[PDB]
Amino acid sequence: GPPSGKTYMGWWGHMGGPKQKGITSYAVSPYAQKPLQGIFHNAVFNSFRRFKSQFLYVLIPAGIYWYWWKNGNEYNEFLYSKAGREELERVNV
Amino acid sequence: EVTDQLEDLREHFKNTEEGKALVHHYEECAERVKIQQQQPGYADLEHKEDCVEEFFHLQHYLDTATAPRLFDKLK
Amino acid sequence: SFSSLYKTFFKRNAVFVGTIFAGAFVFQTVFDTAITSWYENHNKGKLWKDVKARIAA
Amino acid sequence: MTAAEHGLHAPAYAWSHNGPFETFDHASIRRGYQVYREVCAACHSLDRVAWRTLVGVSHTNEEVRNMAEEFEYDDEPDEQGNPKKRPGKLSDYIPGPYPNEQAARAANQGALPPDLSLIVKARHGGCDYIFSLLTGYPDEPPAGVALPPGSNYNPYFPGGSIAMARVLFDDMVEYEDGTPATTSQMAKDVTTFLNWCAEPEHDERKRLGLKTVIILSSLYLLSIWVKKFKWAGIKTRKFVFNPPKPR
Amino acid sequence: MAFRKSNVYLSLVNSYIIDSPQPSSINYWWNMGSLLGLCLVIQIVTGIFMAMHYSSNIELAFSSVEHIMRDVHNGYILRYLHANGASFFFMVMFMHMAKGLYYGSYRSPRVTLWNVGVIIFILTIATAFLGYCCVYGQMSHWGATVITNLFSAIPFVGNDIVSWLWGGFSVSNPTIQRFFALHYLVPFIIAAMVIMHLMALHIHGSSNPLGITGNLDRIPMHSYFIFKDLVTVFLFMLILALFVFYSPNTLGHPDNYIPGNPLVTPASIVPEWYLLPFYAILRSIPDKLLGVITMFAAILVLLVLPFTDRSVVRGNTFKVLSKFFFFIFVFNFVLLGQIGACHVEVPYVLMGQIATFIYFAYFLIIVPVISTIENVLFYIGRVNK
Ligand SMILES: CCCCCCCCCCCCCCCC(=O)OC[C@H](COP(=O)(O)OCCN)OC(=O)CCCCCCCCCCCCCCC
Ligand code: HEC
Ligand code: HEM
Ligand code: HEM
Ligand SMILES: COc1c(O)c(C)c(C/C=C(/C)CC/C=C(\C)CC/C=C(\C)CC/C=C(\C)CC/C=C(\C)CCC=C(C)C)c(O)c1OC
Repeated sequence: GPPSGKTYMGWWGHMGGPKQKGITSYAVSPYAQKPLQGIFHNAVFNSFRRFKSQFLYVLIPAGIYWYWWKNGNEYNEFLYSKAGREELERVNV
Repeated sequence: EVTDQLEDLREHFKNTEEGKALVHHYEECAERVKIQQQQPGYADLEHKEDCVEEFFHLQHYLDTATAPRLFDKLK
Repeated sequence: SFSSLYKTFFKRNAVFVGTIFAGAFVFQTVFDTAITSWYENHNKGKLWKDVKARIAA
Repeated sequence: MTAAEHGLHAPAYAWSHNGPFETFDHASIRRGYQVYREVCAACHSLDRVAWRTLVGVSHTNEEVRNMAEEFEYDDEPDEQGNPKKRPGKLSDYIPGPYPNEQAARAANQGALPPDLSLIVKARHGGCDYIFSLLTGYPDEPPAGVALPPGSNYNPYFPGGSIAMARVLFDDMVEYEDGTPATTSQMAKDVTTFLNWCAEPEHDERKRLGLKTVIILSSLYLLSIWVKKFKWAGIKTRKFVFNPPKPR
Repeated sequence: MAFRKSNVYLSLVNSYIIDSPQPSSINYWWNMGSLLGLCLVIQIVTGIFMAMHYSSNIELAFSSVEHIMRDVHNGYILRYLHANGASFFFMVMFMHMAKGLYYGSYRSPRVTLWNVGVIIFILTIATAFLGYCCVYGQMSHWGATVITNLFSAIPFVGNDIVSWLWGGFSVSNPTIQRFFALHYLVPFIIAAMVIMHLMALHIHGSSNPLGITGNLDRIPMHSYFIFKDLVTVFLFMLILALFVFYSPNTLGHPDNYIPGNPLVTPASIVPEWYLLPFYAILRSIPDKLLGVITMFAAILVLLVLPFTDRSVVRGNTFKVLSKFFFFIFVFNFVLLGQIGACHVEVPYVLMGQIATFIYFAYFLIIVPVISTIENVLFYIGRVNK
């Protein structure tokens, strides 16, 4: 088979990153550990940290688009009622 | 002997304080129409007022009161 | 002992796989029977069998 | 649009088949068929329901045999090719009151009564809409409305005017089990029967959903433990940096 | 070498799902791709077994679906699995496309991978539309009428294209048998374009939530992400089983249980829920030709993204303003669907016209302007000049 072009990923042994020198890693066998260590602690304290950092980027846009929706629903209901017949003719016509 | 359970239940909640308010408001609409249908010009005036909205407000109230209780009187 | 338990069921994959299959056969029949029994008992008096015998009195 | 042309929203009743562990009340199904045959069947059809599907649900095998044998069905032509007729059998379908649509509109002031095999599933509201429509005919139309001739008033019908008149009146059917047949009792029974016509798999579907959810929930919990066990070495892993000497 | 690396067929399996080097930092949002593969298998298998009992004649199409529910053993399970499975197909795909929009997966090295995904999105929309028409209810017949009538706005040749598509003068028997044959074929084109999707991903690999290179720390696919994909696979079937056995008609329309009638308009006509956002964009332009063109633009503007992003960092993880305006676009999309299921009333007409403007202004105005501002803030916030 012919060769291919130049990519930004290789395989095992020639992955294509910088030369590494001075870093050491340690690990323990999974058969000698407790898989469920700290689940109760993380479910409350870690969960509170994650929520507190991102909840402002989601709720503010959501509340803006929900207030817009409710204000448009009430206006339409008032327009097609008996008390809104003076406005329905002056807008839709 | 046994009559319509829904009819007997609807006549009960129509006599409560909240019910008598919605009943009294519907009758005020009927009189405004019962006298406006006997004038020269009502045969053709394009916009003819009705009392559907007042009927809807009262009918909705009896439905919330009677729906949770009706099926316990049946079989 | 825990050594004898490993040596009988967990050392050879053939015994491990055969045990899983034989445990799935037993679970299959028992799980079905216990589910209909609870389901029928929760709806006593509403089944055709219940009403058929009542009108047969 | 206005609330008049929308139609009044039906309330919520406490049906006995509501709930993840609940089935149909088969005594109301049996009673509901009697209401259909004596009141509904004069103008509505059930052509998607076969005679055999009633056996073991609300009637015995012998009862359904005698019910179907009261109608005449077309047979194969004889040796000379002339047409023939035969009594019904368990493999047939429930016949309707009219031969074609022109006949139906002629007997109903030009309006067509719909088929009632999927009517519960084809309306927004389900059982709550059928019950409210059958018991929601006021003795008087609200002051102001002008009904076209030959039409009745019902607040639950979109638009207000409906071509079907009130058909349920107290003590018009004599139940065999002694239940007092009132307007509300008959409207409740015929709605349960029509719901079984639309969803004849309701009882066995809910029993299969119990087994499926129980088994699938266990597997989801077991796979969380297995994933955390296989990832234990990577989750607890340490790195130390000691800068190399210049060379 | 090992037999899994030397064999001609096993080496393609080993290189893709066993020894593939994956970054160690990818979270559960990187699990939607494997879920979309399971959705496609579910739809093909249930469709084939249902097609053994189906008739495409316009006089028998509706009754053949009712025959499957009642007479075929476990036939209602197949039908509710196929109908609800298609709804879950678009749920995952919407989240799959928003993951790559948040993490900048469309940027320079992987533009070809992004472009193939847009083609898969177009084909899947067509496949779902064609299968909805095959039921032949009141919403499928009248939905097909409005959709196919928009091609008549093309100049000169517009009216002839509609007749060729219909096979006649309106939506009739030639149309319904036409659509079932195409509904059988297009899913196989999707399966062939999914293989091209994986080929373009293998050249540079996946990205990571941090947005930087992952060549310094990799773990093999097998036994690390095989079991992490199994976690969301079991959760996926649990939620699907809830909708199939306990609420099978919550995501549908009740008017599709009324057999198709060309003589009675079914009041409001709307498509399925996942096509509603694009239905509202079409209705916002008071012109048939211009309004139709804008509807396919909404899918083609996704190709402009790799060139209007002027940021030197890939992703929104460390960007303050880009994170805020990303969720404005997301909830703008949800509001567009709500307008699509509404009537043509006084407030809702202007609401959908402004929300249409925000949809297009996000790619062409908001992203270029915001990304240049953040580049300066990163610079002047640490340089001592
Ligand atoms: C309705 C029918 C469905 C559609 C038809 C299906 C078939 C059409 C082919 C798909 C369209 C091309 C993808 C867009 C590419 C793009 O836009 O990206 C742009 C890339 C850029 O390439 P670059 O990054 O290397 O250089 C950067 C320099 N610009 O140009 C291409 O890749 C050209 C590829 C064309 C190859 C022709 C297709 C031959 C397919 C044979 C392979 C069979 C695979 C095995 C079977 C699965
Ligand atoms: C005996 C109980 C009975 C039930 C239950 C019943 N019918 Fe009807 N029905 C009609 C007609 C005509 C319509 C169509 C109304 C319309 O389109 O305005 C209709 C409509 C309906 C509808 C449709 C409601 C809707 O929202 O479209 C239902 C459900 C229904 N009938 C059920 C003639 C009848 C007649 C003949 C007088 C009788 C008897 C009759 N119907 C008896 C019954
Ligand atoms: C049936 C349809 C599809 C299938 C089966 C599929 C499959 C996959 C898989 C398995 C992955 C790798 C795993 C992952 O990232 O979660 C992936 C990645 C990706 N897909 Fe898809 N995909 C589909 C549709 C799409 C669509 C519609 C788009 C965009 C419009 C898209 C764009 C991408 C991108 C950009 C990536 C790489 C993201 C990254 O790794 O950071 N795909 N796809
Ligand atoms: C990605 C693949 C597919 C998707 C997204 C899809 C989508 C759909 C949808 C949305 C419906 C409407 C069903 C309803 O609303 O009740 C439908 C119906 C149908 N589809 Fe598919 N489909 C796919 C593949 C297939 C295949 C491969 C076949 C046949 C080989 C098939 C056969 C059918 C049939 C027979 C119906 C009849 C209506 C029904 O049974 O509900 N589908 N499809
Ligand atoms: C976790 O790793 C994975 C991964 O494992 C997979 C699979 C995928 C998915 C990748 C794909 C390319 C999808 C694969 C699927 C397809 C391309 C399409 C699937 C095709 C089919 C299901 C067709 C098969 C159909 C049949 C067998 C017909 C059934 C009918 C029968 C048997 C008739 C009965 C027979 C007789 C004689 C009566 C991933 O994306 C992925 O993440 C990287």
